Amino acid sequence: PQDLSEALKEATKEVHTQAENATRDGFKLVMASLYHIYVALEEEIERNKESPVFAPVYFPEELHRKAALEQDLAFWYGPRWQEVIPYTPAMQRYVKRLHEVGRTEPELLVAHAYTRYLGDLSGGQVLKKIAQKALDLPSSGEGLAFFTFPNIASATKFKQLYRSRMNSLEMTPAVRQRVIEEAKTAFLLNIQLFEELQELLTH
Repeated sequence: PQDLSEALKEATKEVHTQAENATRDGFKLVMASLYHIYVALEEEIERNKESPVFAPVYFPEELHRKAALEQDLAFWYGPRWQEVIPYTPAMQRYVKRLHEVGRTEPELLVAHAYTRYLGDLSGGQVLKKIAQKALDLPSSGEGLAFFTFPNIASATKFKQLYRSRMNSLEMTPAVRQRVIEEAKTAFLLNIQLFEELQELLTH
């Protein structure tokens, strides 16, 4: 395909089927996981927000997710969530890779921003309404903030604008190859993450 956007989609297809291997305690694990991941991702994004290899996909208001995961994590783990939430080896690895890329090879940062943001944006509605029912919650209205990007009205419109920005990114054939491989790496990290949360909730 032409677009780096189209190339990413294709690559993340033959890899978007794996791991169909996997309750409350589980949702709380995926929420805590996502928090540690977004803290590192968003930290690295800020550090590289003005560089030409990332500036085009810098959308701070539309996509930041740390604050929402914070509201949610306060509801799931309580007022002292920051002390109690877990931080496992698989979470640690995703976080380190995130830091390595942001520090050493920022041109690949777009790979992780895409996997995370566009993945969570279009998959949310599904991953939400679904697991939530099997969750049964009160009438309070907290805990699911992560699934709503308030500053985005049209998911469809935003994705189009986001993909076009990725396509505006000036890169070479070689760099394009690492961006795609890096996208594949992010899927592995996510896959292994769920794998570890499984060998955890079943022991």
